[PDB]
Amino acid sequence: CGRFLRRLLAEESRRSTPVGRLLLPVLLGFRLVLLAASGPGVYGDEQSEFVCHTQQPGCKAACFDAFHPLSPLRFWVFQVILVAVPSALYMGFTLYHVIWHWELSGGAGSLRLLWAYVAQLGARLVLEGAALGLQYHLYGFQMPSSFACRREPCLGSITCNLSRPSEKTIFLKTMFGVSGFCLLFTFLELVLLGLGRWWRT
Amino acid sequence: CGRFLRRLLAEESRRSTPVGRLLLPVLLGFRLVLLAASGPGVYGDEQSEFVCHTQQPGCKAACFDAFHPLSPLRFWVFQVILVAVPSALYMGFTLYHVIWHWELSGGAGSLRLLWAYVAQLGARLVLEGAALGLQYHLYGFQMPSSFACRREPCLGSITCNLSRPSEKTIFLKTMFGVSGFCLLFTFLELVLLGLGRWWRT
Amino acid sequence: CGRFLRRLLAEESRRSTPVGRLLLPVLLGFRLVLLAASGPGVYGDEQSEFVCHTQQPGCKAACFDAFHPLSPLRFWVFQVILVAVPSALYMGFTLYHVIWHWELSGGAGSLRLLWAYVAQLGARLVLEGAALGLQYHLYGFQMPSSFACRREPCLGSITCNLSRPSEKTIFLKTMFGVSGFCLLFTFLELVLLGLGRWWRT
Amino acid sequence: CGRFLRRLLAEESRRSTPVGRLLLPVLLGFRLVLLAASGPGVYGDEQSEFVCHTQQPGCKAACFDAFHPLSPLRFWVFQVILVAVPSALYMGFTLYHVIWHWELSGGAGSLRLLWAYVAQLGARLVLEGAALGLQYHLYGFQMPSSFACRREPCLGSITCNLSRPSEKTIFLKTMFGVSGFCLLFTFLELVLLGLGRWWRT
Amino acid sequence: CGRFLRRLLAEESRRSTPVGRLLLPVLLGFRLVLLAASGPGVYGDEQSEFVCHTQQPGCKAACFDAFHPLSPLRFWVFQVILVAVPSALYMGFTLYHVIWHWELSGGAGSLRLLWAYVAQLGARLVLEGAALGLQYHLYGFQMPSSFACRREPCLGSITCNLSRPSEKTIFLKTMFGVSGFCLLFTFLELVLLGLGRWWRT
Amino acid sequence: CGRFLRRLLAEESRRSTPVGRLLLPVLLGFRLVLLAASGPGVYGDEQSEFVCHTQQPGCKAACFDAFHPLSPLRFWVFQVILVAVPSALYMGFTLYHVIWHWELSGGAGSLRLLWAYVAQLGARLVLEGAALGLQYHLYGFQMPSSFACRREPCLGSITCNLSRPSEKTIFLKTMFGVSGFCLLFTFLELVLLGLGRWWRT
Ligand SMILES: CCCCCCCCCCC(CCCCCCCCCC)(CO[C@H]1O[C@@H](CO)[C@H](O[C@@H]2O[C@@H](CO)[C@H](O)[C@@H](O)[C@@H]2O)[C@@H](O)[C@@H]1O)CO[C@H]1O[C@@H](CO)[C@H](O[C@@H]2O[C@@H](CO)[C@H](O)[C@@H](O)[C@@H]2O)[C@@H](O)[C@H]1O
Ligand SMILES: CCCCCCCCCCC(CCCCCCCCCC)(CO[C@H]1O[C@@H](CO)[C@H](O[C@@H]2O[C@@H](CO)[C@H](O)[C@@H](O)[C@@H]2O)[C@@H](O)[C@@H]1O)CO[C@H]1O[C@@H](CO)[C@H](O[C@@H]2O[C@@H](CO)[C@H](O)[C@@H](O)[C@@H]2O)[C@@H](O)[C@H]1O
Ligand SMILES: CCCCCCCCCCC(CCCCCCCCCC)(CO[C@H]1O[C@@H](CO)[C@H](O[C@@H]2O[C@@H](CO)[C@H](O)[C@@H](O)[C@@H]2O)[C@@H](O)[C@@H]1O)CO[C@H]1O[C@@H](CO)[C@H](O[C@@H]2O[C@@H](CO)[C@H](O)[C@@H](O)[C@@H]2O)[C@@H](O)[C@H]1O
Ligand SMILES: CCCCCCCCCCC(CCCCCCCCCC)(CO[C@H]1O[C@@H](CO)[C@H](O[C@@H]2O[C@@H](CO)[C@H](O)[C@@H](O)[C@@H]2O)[C@@H](O)[C@@H]1O)CO[C@H]1O[C@@H](CO)[C@H](O[C@@H]2O[C@@H](CO)[C@H](O)[C@@H](O)[C@@H]2O)[C@@H](O)[C@H]1O
Ligand SMILES: CCCCCCCCCCC(CCCCCCCCCC)(CO[C@H]1O[C@@H](CO)[C@H](O[C@@H]2O[C@@H](CO)[C@H](O)[C@@H](O)[C@@H]2O)[C@@H](O)[C@@H]1O)CO[C@H]1O[C@@H](CO)[C@H](O[C@@H]2O[C@@H](CO)[C@H](O)[C@@H](O)[C@@H]2O)[C@@H](O)[C@H]1O
Ligand SMILES: CCCCCCCCCCC(CCCCCCCCCC)(CO[C@H]1O[C@@H](CO)[C@H](O[C@@H]2O[C@@H](CO)[C@H](O)[C@@H](O)[C@@H]2O)[C@@H](O)[C@@H]1O)CO[C@H]1O[C@@H](CO)[C@H](O[C@@H]2O[C@@H](CO)[C@H](O)[C@@H](O)[C@@H]2O)[C@@H](O)[C@H]1O
Ligand SMILES: [Ca+2]
Ligand SMILES: [Ca+2]
Ligand SMILES: [Ca+2]
Ligand SMILES: [Ca+2]
Ligand SMILES: [Ca+2]
Ligand SMILES: [Ca+2]
Repeated sequence: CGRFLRRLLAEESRRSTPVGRLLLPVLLGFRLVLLAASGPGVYGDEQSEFVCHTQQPGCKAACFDAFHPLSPLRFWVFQVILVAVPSALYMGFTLYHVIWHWELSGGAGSLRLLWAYVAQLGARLVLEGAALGLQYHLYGFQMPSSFACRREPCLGSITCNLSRPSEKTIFLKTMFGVSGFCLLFTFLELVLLGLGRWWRT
Repeated sequence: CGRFLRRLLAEESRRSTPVGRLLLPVLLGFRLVLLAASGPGVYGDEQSEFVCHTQQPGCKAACFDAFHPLSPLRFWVFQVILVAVPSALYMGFTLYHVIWHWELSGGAGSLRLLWAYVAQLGARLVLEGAALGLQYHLYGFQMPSSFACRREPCLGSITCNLSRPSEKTIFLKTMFGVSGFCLLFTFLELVLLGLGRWWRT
Repeated sequence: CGRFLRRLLAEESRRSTPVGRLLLPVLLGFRLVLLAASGPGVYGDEQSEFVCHTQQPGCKAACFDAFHPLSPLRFWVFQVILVAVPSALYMGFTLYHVIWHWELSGGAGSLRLLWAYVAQLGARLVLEGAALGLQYHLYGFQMPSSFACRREPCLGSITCNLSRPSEKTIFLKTMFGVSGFCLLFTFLELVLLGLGRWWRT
Repeated sequence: CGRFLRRLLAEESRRSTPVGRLLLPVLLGFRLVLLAASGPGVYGDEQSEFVCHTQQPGCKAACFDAFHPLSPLRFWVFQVILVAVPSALYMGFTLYHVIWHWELSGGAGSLRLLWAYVAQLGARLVLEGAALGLQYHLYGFQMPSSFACRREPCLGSITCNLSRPSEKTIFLKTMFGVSGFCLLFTFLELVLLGLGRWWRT
Repeated sequence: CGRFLRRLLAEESRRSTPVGRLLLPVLLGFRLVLLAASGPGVYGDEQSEFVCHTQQPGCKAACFDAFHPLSPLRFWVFQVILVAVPSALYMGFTLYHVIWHWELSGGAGSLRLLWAYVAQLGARLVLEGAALGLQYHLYGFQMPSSFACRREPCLGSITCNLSRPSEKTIFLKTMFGVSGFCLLFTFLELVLLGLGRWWRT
Repeated sequence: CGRFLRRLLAEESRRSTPVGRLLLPVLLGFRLVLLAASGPGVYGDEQSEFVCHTQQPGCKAACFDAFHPLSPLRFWVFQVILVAVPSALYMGFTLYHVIWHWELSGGAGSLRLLWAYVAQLGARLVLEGAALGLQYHLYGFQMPSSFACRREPCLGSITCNLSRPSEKTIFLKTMFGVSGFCLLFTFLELVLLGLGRWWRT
């Protein structure tokens, strides 16, 4: 029915501010739609866009494995589903809380939902921060046009060339920014609930 | 229910004129359906449609990266999701405004929605205008049939040929026009709310 | 709810005859399903089905660009979305008209919807007629099996062969017919509303 | 609502027998699901499965165009949408008939729906019969393993070989049978309404 | 509505036992999801995975046509839609039975549904049994790694090799088992309704 | 309706703890979304990523069949549908239990649902445990970069190289972990219902 959904949305947004009510959900949906629409077009053909000037058998696969042990498309999919796990638990915890109290009325129980909201914001802050650092550690801010490889079974130094480095750099920097703003407004929502004075006392 | 949706549509369209109520939404949906249906068919195979008459390793990827640092398909996807961000915030701000005032009645509060409507039109005017200028700056109005390239690792001047320049020019000019009409009627909707006299006083 | 939809359909079909109530919508849906299901199978591989007997670099792309500056698949997609634009505006204009008059009652206002219905039929007649003429001007009624090309950078006269001309001719003639019947019954619906005597007086 | 749909189904099935109420709709859905699931797998790669033992330019496309001017996949799509056109008109004619008589009560009008039901069965009998004859005239009952071709620009007699003739013959015979049973039970439904005595008097 | 569906499910499951109420529907859905998800990955590229060591034109297509006149993917699609035909007729026969008796009350009629339930179980037993025997007759229990071919236009004995025989054998045996359990519990549901004593008297 | 679903969720979650109410469903959905989104990208092209340095006909297919008799993508699809079978039976058993007791009231019957919940957790523990052991037995924890093959029709020892071993090892270890946590919290949910004292007495 429609009177149950108006209670599910009003209870899940009673403690938050407009930063968590509107801005964060739109930022997280913006990131997902962008990855789904444009991601495969930029990084989907990474293996065929990696050309090494050699003929020894097995050398091209050894050099590509050293350059990228994990593709950005796999990294970003894992990020978006991990960050969604704390929110799925909180929405489920709110769903059953409304079902069971409907059946007795048509603070002590309303306060346990506040601790649940503070806890999933804290988990998201730690997950968003560790993902940004891992992203910088793996890929950096720029994708090169060449790559020098020295490994077995290659004999000597092998030079390999990449395709579309400018477009890949642009998409990389765009995702660092969208993720950086998600972290900032997750921290700001905690400050406005009173984290400034909690850490003091 | 159906009586809640009749209030959500009536409140979200109380301040607008027929230009913003009917014409703008149909223009923006028209642009999205056109890009989804025809876009990949015209620009999807840009890399394979770029033939350079050379044999040096790495030269074809260097010349294509100089010609297009960003494909039109990626540019237009970013435009349509950015312009949707101000409208998603306004529709969410209206959704919660209706939920909370249902629960007390079955100007001062109706006026804050007017400032929200004026503000997302202003943000869309700035986003639509900057996108048109960037589009003209990157691609122009015409797609050539040839391209001269002088860069490393290419030795000398390399001539490259493109496929389907007429069909690409037609689709480019069509999108500049659909976007140009979106900007005009976003400006006209502000004038009819009283922007002519606001800037005066 | 279900009592709102019974009013939306009854008001949007009060002035029309059975030609506009049943026959035109089925004809327009028939055209869309046919293009979606069979279109890509007949015209999707046009570029690979165009073989020119030459070896000069750049000549095959120059001759194909002269033969088809616009593919039929792109032309027909643009036709079906343009013709839908007048109907989307009329259905939206009817939606809000029902929402606002529900809220005061649970001719002068019913007559403005008649002018809106006459106006979108007139716009569709002009759009359907101009599209048929453009179709005949671009493609004709028959797709050839060969094509002579004389353009730069080709040296001399180049002969190119096409694949599946019979199946392409059949699909072309079928779409001219389905579109021709859409035009006829759009004109007949205006005559039955009284266009015969309007143009007289 | 759910009380409107119970009236839409009861009125659309008041005059029919169990042959038209259950058996015909299941037979027509069975044919559509079979074509969608298995059709592209059997006939989708017809062009690449047609090998001619020659080297003259243009000869392979001339011989394939003579063998199949229309693919079975295109023929069967056109059949299923044509046969659906009489049923879409009848269901629409019943929808508006229920909407307008709801609004006056919460034989002469019930009898006009009988003529509409008899008329769409008659149109389906003519469309189903003409399609079966056209199918036999175009393809037959068997798909060969070889094909002799004598046409320009081929010099002499050219022999071409086909792939998977057994699987194509099986799918062809299966569709003739499913369509043949659709025709039989469309004729039987007319006989049970009284066509035996109508043609007499 | 929701009170109509609670009657549609209660009437369609009044005569059955837990074997037909829960176990059979889950077994049949399990088979469909498995075929849709994994089937194309194992058998989709059968033609390209069939390598014959020859050069005569037309010999490879003649040998593959002898080995498989019907692919397992086409056989299993036909099985799952045939077995669904008796259940679609019974669910439709129950739908109209509930619609018409709602309209007179808000054994003799409840008993005709028992004969309908016994009859579709009997039809499914015959269809499931004939499909298992046909499957064993066509494919067996094992897919070989080689194949000897002696047919026109091949000159002599031709040896052909197959790819992935172990994975194909595993998927074949799995489907024989899932289908074998469907047959067993269709027979057991008839025994529990009283088939043991019916065949006696 | 919405009052029926609030009873279906309240009855299906009356006996469980928060471990089974929230955590297990989110873990199992997390695994499915990850396999659907990223799985084909990592393992989809396994056959083309397997290069053997030979020329004898039939040797490459013999060595690949020995290395992988079953792909991980097929193994993981079978795991997720098997583990879902006990939950589908329990949800169906709860659905009919609510339908039939609605129709008599608007412990002995509530206790039979407890045995059903304990039984599907036990079946899932056995299925999850046997799948983990089979996974370790088939693939291990690491995917190599090379493979030595000695089988007919290969003459001698053949060395084959694999592509992307690092990314495949990462995805393999990730799925062992997600499945290992599913097993742990299925065992913990039984302990909290009283399995510690049941096995004692
Ligand atoms: C109304 C006034 C408006 C004024 C606008 C000022 C703004 C300037 C825009 C700057 C920008 C916007 C990209 C769009 C991003 C949108 C974000 C959304 C993304 C979607 C999710 C494109 O702008 C450039 O476009 C060029 C087009 O070729 C122009 O070329 C000239 O003019 C043309 C004119 O027609 C002529 O035709 C053309 O012949 C001329 O040569 C340049 O003049 C112009 O600066 C990005 O600049 C890019 O520059 C390249 C250079 O190297 C960078 O490459 C880096 O170095 C490589 C070599 O070491 C490495 O190999 C590579 O690894 C690395 O990348 C890129 O990294 C990036 O920085
Ligand atoms: C009832 C009376 C109706 C009267 C109609 C008058 C209207 C005229 C229409 C004009 C238009 C409509 C395109 C449809 C757009 C729809 C928009 C929706 C888009 C979907 C989202 C096609 O019209 C042309 O079609 C030609 C077909 O080949 C005709 O060819 C002749 O007649 C045939 C007859 O059969 C014969 O067969 C055929 O052999 C004859 O040669 C021309 O006569 C005709 O003008 C576009 O014109 C195009 O011309 C080309 C020329 O160069 C332009 O190329 C440019 O220059 C290149 C070389 O430098 C560059 O390389 C290229 O980069 C650049 O592009 C294009 O840019 C574009 O301007
Ligand atoms: C129960 C009695 C029923 C009597 C039926 C009478 C009706 C006749 C039907 C006519 C029709 C229906 C197509 C279906 C359209 C459905 C529309 C829905 C479309 C789906 C959206 C096919 O009918 C033809 O089919 C042939 C099959 O090959 C038959 O071949 C013979 O018999 C076989 C017998 O088995 C033998 O096997 C076979 O060996 C025999 O050779 C012909 O006899 C028969 O006329 C179309 O005819 C076509 O003819 C070709 C000839 O050229 C036309 O080609 C044109 O010229 C080319 C060369 O210049 C150009 O290159 C090309 O550009 C151009 O096209 C086509 O344009 C088109 O006109
Ligand atoms: C429990 C007892 C059950 C008794 C069952 C009796 C029923 C017999 C079934 C008959 C049927 C069912 C197809 C399934 C249809 C399902 C419909 C649903 C479709 C899905 C929508 C397959 O049955 C055949 O299968 C063969 C497999 O190869 C068997 O081969 C042997 O035994 C194996 C044993 O293991 C050995 O392994 C194997 O080595 C042995 O050689 C045959 O013995 C058997 O008759 C179809 O028969 C087919 O035969 C071929 C012959 O030519 C026909 O080819 C035609 O001629 C060509 C050459 O001129 C042309 O080129 C071609 O154009 C044309 O086609 C086909 O047209 C078709 O008639
Ligand atoms: C915790 C204790 C748990 C104990 C577990 C005991 C259970 C044993 C499992 C048995 C099974 C499970 C398949 C999963 C089925 C899941 C069903 C769901 C399907 C999804 C819908 C795989 O198990 C095998 O896997 C091998 C992996 O290569 C192992 O190889 C060794 O150990 C590795 C260790 O690491 C080393 O690495 C590796 O180097 C070692 O060589 C074997 O030891 C092991 O038996 C299937 O066995 C298979 O064997 C092959 C042999 O031929 C059969 O091939 C047949 O003959 C061919 C040649 O004539 C034909 O050409 C072919 O046509 C035909 O097929 C197959 O038919 C099938 O029978
Ligand atoms: C803010 C501080 C944060 C500190 C972070 C510390 C954490 C360290 C992370 C470790 C990790 C995270 C992978 C992400 C997993 C996410 C899980 C979700 C999955 C999605 C579902 C990547 O981390 C490595 O990335 C390298 C990038 O190349 C770096 O390279 C250097 O630095 C660069 C710097 O720029 C330079 O550019 C670059 O030139 C430098 O060379 C390394 O320094 C770094 O350790 C995985 O490590 C991997 O190492 C390889 C080595 O062999 C392992 O290969 C194994 O051996 C092969 C040869 O025998 C076998 O062939 C192969 O079979 C086997 O695999 C892998 O197995 C795996 O263990
Ligand atoms: Ca680029
Ligand atoms: Ca063109
Ligand atoms: Ca043809
Ligand atoms: Ca075959
Ligand atoms: Ca295998
Ligand atoms: Ca890797």
